[PDB]
Amino acid sequence: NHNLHITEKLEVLAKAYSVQGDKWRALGYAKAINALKSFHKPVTSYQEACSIPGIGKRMAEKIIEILESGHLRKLDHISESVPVLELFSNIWGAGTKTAQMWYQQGFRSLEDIRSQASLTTQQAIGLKHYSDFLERMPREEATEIEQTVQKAAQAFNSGLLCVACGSYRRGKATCGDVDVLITHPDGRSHRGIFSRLLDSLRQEGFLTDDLVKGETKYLGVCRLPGPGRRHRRLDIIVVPYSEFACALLYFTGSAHFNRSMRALAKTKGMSLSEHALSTAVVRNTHGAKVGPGRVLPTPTEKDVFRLLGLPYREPAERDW
DNA sequence: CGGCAGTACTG
DNA sequence: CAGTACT
DNA sequence: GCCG
Ligand SMILES: [Mg+2]
Ligand code: NA
Ligand code: NA
Ligand code: NA
Ligand code: NA
Repeated sequence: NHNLHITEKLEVLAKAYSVQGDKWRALGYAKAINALKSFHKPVTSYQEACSIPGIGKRMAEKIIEILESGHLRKLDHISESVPVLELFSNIWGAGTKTAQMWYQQGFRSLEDIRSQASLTTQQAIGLKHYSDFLERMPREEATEIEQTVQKAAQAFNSGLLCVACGSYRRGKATCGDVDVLITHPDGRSHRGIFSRLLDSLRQEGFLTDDLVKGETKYLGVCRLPGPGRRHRRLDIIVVPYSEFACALLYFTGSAHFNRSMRALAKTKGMSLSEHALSTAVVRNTHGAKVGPGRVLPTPTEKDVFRLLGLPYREPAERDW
């Protein structure tokens, strides 16, 4: 990154807007920051600033203040609440609205939350694992977790296919969590497996707590056996084989990659989700779907790219 | 002016 | 529903 | 915040 001296300070403002609930402005900042992180050359002129897609006048104005002054004055006026709101919204299950409410109620520390806050079931689990859930794990450990799930799944039905997606499949050296996709080529045998699979994973103590237990998605907490192990977040999704490619594409991400691909699909009169790529999507002036299109056949990830007019990108080059 | 991705889950 | 979360 |  040729512009750390710029993006480092912009990340601070971005985070501030984010934890305070100003999501669209934070989005703008996030996008400008990626753009600036990707520019070969350091940004040396306002005129060059506006050159970058994702940098407007307001953003160029700021980047010149830093290159001239070495600082950004707006940093000095960020509300004193922001570190506390960040502290609180790093509890899994608590977002900006809950953090703001706890702040308004006078809470300032996790000890305050522990002793005085009303916590949802999910938030109590998040609090219990506060430090662990902020740690990334070695990808070698994500491998062990994926293998644990696969062996438990295969025990019931040999034919079940299990794949660790997310940052793991994008090849990263560390992973925030483990994202396992499960399906079955027969197109039928995936149904109703969660009961048995999850019960199997609790049997000898691997699954330690459940956060979400839906018909298609599980989000929870696991810990491998032995000493020196931390609790890790584990997501599992079970999908029909006909949706495998789009589920794989969604679950591999990155998030910003997914949002860019879906935005592209919308421009082309199409819609892309975890379930399918659809064409002839009828929308309103609000950008929202009011009429459903036709599902297009997408046997492989490459097919999704092709139908969108894009060259195929391996998971490693989706790390946006 | 107004979208900024599209979806699942919780209570 | 609003909130939070997933990529 | 940015952009069509
Ligand atoms: Mg992940
Ligand atoms: Na620009
Ligand atoms: Na949170
Ligand atoms: Na009190
Ligand atoms: Na995940």
